[PDB]
Amino acid sequence: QEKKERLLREATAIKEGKKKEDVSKKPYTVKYGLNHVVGLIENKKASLVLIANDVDPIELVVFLPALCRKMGIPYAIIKGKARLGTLVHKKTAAVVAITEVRSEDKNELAKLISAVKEGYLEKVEDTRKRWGGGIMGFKAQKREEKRKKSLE
Amino acid sequence: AIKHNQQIPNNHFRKHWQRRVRCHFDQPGKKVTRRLARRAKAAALAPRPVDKLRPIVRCPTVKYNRRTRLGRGFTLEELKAAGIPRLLAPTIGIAVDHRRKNLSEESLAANVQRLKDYKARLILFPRKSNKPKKADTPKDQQTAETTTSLRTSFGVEQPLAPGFTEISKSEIPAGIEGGAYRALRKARSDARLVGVREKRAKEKAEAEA
Amino acid sequence: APVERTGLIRGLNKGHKTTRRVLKERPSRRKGAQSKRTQFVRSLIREVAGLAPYERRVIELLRNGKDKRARKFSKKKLGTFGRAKRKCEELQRIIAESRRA
Amino acid sequence: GALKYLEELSKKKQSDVVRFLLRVRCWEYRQLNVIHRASRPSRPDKARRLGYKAKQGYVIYRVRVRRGGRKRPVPKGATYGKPTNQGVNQLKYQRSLRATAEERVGRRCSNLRVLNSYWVNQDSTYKYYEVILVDPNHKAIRRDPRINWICNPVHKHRECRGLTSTGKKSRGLNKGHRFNKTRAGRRKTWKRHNTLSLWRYR
RNA sequence: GUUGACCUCGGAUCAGGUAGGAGGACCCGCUGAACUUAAGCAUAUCAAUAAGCGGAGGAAAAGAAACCAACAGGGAUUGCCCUAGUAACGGCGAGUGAAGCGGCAACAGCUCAAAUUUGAAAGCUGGCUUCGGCCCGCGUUGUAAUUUGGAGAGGAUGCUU
RNA sequence: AAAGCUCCUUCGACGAGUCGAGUAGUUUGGGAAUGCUGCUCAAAAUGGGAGGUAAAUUUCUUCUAAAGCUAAAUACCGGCC
Ligand SMILES: [Mg+2]
Ligand SMILES: [Mg+2]
Ligand SMILES: [Mg+2]
Ligand SMILES: [Mg+2]
Ligand SMILES: [Mg+2]
Ligand SMILES: [Mg+2]
Ligand SMILES: [Mg+2]
Ligand SMILES: [Mg+2]
Ligand SMILES: [Mg+2]
Ligand SMILES: [Mg+2]
Ligand SMILES: [Mg+2]
Ligand SMILES: [Mg+2]
Ligand SMILES: [Mg+2]
Ligand SMILES: [Mg+2]
Ligand SMILES: [Mg+2]
Ligand SMILES: [Mg+2]
Ligand SMILES: [Mg+2]
Ligand SMILES: [Mg+2]
Ligand SMILES: [Mg+2]
Ligand SMILES: [Mg+2]
Ligand SMILES: [Mg+2]
Ligand SMILES: [Mg+2]
Ligand SMILES: [Mg+2]
Ligand SMILES: [Mg+2]
Ligand SMILES: [Mg+2]
Ligand SMILES: [Mg+2]
Ligand SMILES: [Mg+2]
Ligand SMILES: [Mg+2]
Ligand SMILES: [Mg+2]
Ligand SMILES: [Mg+2]
Ligand SMILES: [Mg+2]
Ligand SMILES: [Mg+2]
Ligand SMILES: [Mg+2]
Repeated sequence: QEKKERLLREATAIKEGKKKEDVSKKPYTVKYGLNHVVGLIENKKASLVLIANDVDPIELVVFLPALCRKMGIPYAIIKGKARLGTLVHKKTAAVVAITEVRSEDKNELAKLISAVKEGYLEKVEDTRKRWGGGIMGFKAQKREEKRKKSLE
Repeated sequence: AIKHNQQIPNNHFRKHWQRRVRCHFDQPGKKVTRRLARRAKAAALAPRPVDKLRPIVRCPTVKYNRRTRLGRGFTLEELKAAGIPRLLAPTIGIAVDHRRKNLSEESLAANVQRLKDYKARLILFPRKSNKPKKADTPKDQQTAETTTSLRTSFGVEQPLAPGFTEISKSEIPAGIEGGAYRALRKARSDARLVGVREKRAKEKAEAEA
Repeated sequence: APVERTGLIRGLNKGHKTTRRVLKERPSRRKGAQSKRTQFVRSLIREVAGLAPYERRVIELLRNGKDKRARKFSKKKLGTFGRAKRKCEELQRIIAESRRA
Repeated sequence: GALKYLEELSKKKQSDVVRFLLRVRCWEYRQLNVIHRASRPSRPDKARRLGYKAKQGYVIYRVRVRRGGRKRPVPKGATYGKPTNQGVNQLKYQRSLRATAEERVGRRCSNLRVLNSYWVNQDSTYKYYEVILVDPNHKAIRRDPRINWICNPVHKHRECRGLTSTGKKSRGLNKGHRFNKTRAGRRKTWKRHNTLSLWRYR
């Protein structure tokens, strides 16, 4: 509906003879789509990246943290592929990037980037390098606990 | 079972050859059908020639090296030199071959001249009669004796070089110093011994250190 | 014109005399050329994925080991000596970068 | 685009990450049915490369097929003829396991046209493929000149006639001297070579 | 906390569709003999045939080079003539056996993956509609436009369509 | 708006259990292995395939696989005339 209204007012503008992009202004919006986001961080236009933690084929996003680290762009693995989807008016998004914000919340963007950095990346700097656990089942864990307790 | 002085028979009829015999009682009927198809397609291409313009091409091997014939199509370089756009060439009766190259100025120039003659003889009708453009024939030179067979009107003028030529005496070229037979022997020997001589020369050069 | 033919068959530079022109490279001939993004993508993917078991074996035979053994093992794994030597060069580059990082 | 990264990653089938993903997905596919609909391609880059599109009318089916050669199905191994024909065990099927997978998926989904297929996993006893199929009766397919060629009757059961990629590989359809016997069709070429041509004016 | 999303997986005589069988001379594959010839016979031959199985059309198939070549270079596919009973294969026995070039018939070229539209998913199915559009759904795990190596993308530049 | 041409520094993405190798079977005129298939190993980036004798080394030539569509000339008297 917003796009239809914008197109209608642009139509009135160029029917009046005033050129397009005079009635409308430059849009600031969050960036989505996997290929689009990947290109944005490759060209360093992305200021912050949020990668869904539950991408069915992790391959599609398994390289994204490494790509963001290589390109020096702050990233965060966030919970909710469906959450990103409903943020972006789709079913799923699987990746989201913010590049530019308006001046009224450039300070909010800076605060969010700093908070994400110092509260996610610095803590996961070491845990991201280790292998995923080979955690056993409940009964196996109890058996090992009993074995260790009997030994000691 | 041979019985006399016979050439040893090798007739390959030990399979069931009768199952795959191809007679040709339909040769005249097929010719009639071919003529009818040719007439129909010529009528469909009403003012245009029935074929596409082809370039001159030299046959590959050392046999047939001496003869030229018609090729598949003109190269991009030939079209560019003749000034005919690549997308415009196939729509005006010119065959285009994108995978052939012009390794020699002689073939390039011959095909360029061929294309230029064709363009000079081309009559281009406007897309709409009531508004001709600057690239079309302006309705006055649009009437002339045309050709409908580019394979004959633009054939290979001489596939082979002229086998006979007269020159005045004292213009006879001097022979190869050692003779043609010796020259051929020397060239053969050099080709045979190029590698052995090379390895011997490098060995003698490196023997000092 | 690369080289002018001798105008006679049966020779070192045999062939009919034609003025051979040099021509611009066709785009097909570029197939093996390297590109910026391809290099970037391949390096990032190598960092993400790591090494294969046979590559690790070759690296172990290469550093503190035997080059003839590495060559023989690489040829056995890949099937071709050219591929084996290219792989050995790549793993030598990997070893040098890791050791001088 | 991320599909270039996916293509590069798929080459590293011996790496730890790809090996782990392959092992887990092999277990899952083995637990599933021999043939089953797959909601989305597990190899998006491979599917898009082979022609898959993310629109209505495109279907992915996952199929596993038994592995190994083709034992001759004769009773008690007794072939009745000359010793050169006594082989039973080390004989090989002339088509591919990929072709068998495509044929079985086509039989399962007769109403669709097998567009292509690709390897997704391997096992000691099974090979796993994903088959891209197209609906020739869907309007989204019938209206698209990029794909609606498959709606024509000449493309019924391409996988059965050997017209898919694996069929074109098995049939020897390549240019050059190495494919003299199979360039234009092996049986057709043999018939041409063994036909005796007799004209009127011999 | 429940509902609510989305991810898989299901039900329904749900709405709309589709497949089977026939025919099978010719066509595309699979599978596959033995009689016979070798004056016996086992490799071989018959034959990459008959029988068996699957799948199409008016033609099918093939097809726009990861080709041929080695030349002064040819230039998608198919078919005829020739190459040629040749190169080669073969208890080198019986026997088998192509291809390039060359002449001709007919000629037709193309589109996807791999790029960010990112100043606007611009794309599509279904339903309603006076015809202006509306709604749901698909789709960002990518539907349109652009590009396919013969290039192209980015810039200049003046003509042209 | 869209489209072609003339010049240009630069850039120039190009298909993976795929190629290739080994082995086995079959097939081919294809002979230290012509194609196909099974199993095992398993690529690269002027890389790769081919260049009809196996191998190492050095050159050269030629194309650009592992995705797809496409009249005609060709077969066929099975079907209807
Ligand atoms: Mg008989
Ligand atoms: Mg769907
Ligand atoms: Mg019996
Ligand atoms: Mg026998
Ligand atoms: Mg006679
Ligand atoms: Mg119903
Ligand atoms: Mg039904
Ligand atoms: Mg049927
Ligand atoms: Mg006998
Ligand atoms: Mg007898
Ligand atoms: Mg007997
Ligand atoms: Mg045979
Ligand atoms: Mg039969
Ligand atoms: Mg016809
Ligand atoms: Mg067809
Ligand atoms: Mg091409
Ligand atoms: Mg050439
Ligand atoms: Mg040809
Ligand atoms: Mg043999
Ligand atoms: Mg034979
Ligand atoms: Mg010819
Ligand atoms: Mg509609
Ligand atoms: Mg390609
Ligand atoms: Mg292979
Ligand atoms: Mg090979
Ligand atoms: Mg093999
Ligand atoms: Mg073998
Ligand atoms: Mg067989
Ligand atoms: Mg063999
Ligand atoms: Mg050689
Ligand atoms: Mg292909
Ligand atoms: Mg192709
Ligand atoms: Mg086809």
